[PDB]
Amino acid sequence: DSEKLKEEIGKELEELRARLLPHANEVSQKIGDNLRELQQRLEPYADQLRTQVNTQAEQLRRQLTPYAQRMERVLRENADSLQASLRPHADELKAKIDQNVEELKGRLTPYADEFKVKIDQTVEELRRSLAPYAQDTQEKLNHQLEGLTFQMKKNAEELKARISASAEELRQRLAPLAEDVRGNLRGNTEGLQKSLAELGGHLDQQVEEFRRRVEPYGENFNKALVQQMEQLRQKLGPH
Amino acid sequence: AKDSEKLKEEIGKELEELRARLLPHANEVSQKIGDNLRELQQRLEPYADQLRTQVNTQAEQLRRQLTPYAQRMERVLRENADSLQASLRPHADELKAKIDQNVEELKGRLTPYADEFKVKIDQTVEELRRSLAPYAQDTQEKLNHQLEGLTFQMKKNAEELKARISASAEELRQRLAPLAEDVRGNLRGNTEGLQKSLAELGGHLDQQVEEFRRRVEPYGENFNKALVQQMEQLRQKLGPH
Repeated sequence: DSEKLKEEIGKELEELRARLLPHANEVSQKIGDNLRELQQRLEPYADQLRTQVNTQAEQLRRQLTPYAQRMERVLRENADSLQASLRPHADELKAKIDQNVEELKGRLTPYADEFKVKIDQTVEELRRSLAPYAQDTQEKLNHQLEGLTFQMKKNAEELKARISASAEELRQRLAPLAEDVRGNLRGNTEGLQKSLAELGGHLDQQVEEFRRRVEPYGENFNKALVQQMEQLRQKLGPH
Repeated sequence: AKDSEKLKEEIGKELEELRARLLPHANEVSQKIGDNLRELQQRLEPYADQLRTQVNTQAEQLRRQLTPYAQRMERVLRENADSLQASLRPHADELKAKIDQNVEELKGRLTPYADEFKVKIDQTVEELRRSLAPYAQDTQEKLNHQLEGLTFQMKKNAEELKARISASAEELRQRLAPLAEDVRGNLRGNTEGLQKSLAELGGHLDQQVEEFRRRVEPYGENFNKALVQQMEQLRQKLGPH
């Protein structure tokens, strides 16, 4: 089948060779000549195929390379544009932390001041109710009551000071969170996103620390003033 | 030591004197102080209560005022990511399209050479037949058949060259297309990410194009070699030994 149709090729070639046998040298020479002519004919095309491989591969690069170049440029321009768009909001956050901590402070300190008013009102009434019992030694009564007014008001001033010092600690704890976000405008989008996704949580933790610390103050000082007045009652009253 | 007791008795010396004056009324005075202490509590209470409330209300207001900044910055960041994706997508789509279009242009400019080899084979074999015919008289049919067989074997090598050029242009296409696909997949949701694929893109295109160029460059000479060996085989078979 397949082996027989290979023998036929050999057989026929052997027969052609047998016919050409008396001219084997001439025939070998004519084949050698045609082989050189083949090489000469194929040569410019074999050479140009190699050149065209290099020319085409080069053309394909010159055509495709501008796309990566254009996309690299869009990416850089965008990163600049993003930074320019984000910076104003990052500066406004930093500014609002400071402005809102002062507003918080300013809405809390009036209470400490109002305590000073209620101390004055109460001591003046105490003086009026104690005056009939010390009509000749009113100087001593006044001095002792002025002394009490001072001691009581010093507690109201301490409340105001502790509120202010705690609002300031809150400011010094919130400001770095705004700096961290601002520092990440320069750098990776992931770093910026992590600081932005975590910002709210970190603000809460710090605000909660302030609220936890300042919340007891009002009741604490109310009891302090009461102790002061109760101390006077026990000192001046019966044994 | 123990002189704190001495110091404590010096400070309240005037208070001891005020007490000595109030002594006959100690009960009345204690009562009037107790009354004022209740009035004090009553007066301080709403402010002490409101201070506690306001601490909570203000701390909450600070939180609500600062939160929109992280929210606005997240919005600027997403609007930008949308804008970047919309700016990059046209170029990303055009790169994908040009890879395919330019690989076909490349293929179509290289295959004509293998076809031209088929022309040069025909010309050469026809000349070989003309130069061998005087020696094979009454045997032209054996000569022609053997030369047709040689023409076929030689042209099958030219057709293999055309096939290898096409298969290599296709390997180049299958190596360049994923680079465009990878970029096209990183346009949004991954920036670390897209920044890496974009910065590396040009370099990766070059490496693949160079691999094609390096593989296909020897082909022409290799095939030329093969045709020569075929004609040399005929010379050795038909010649003296």
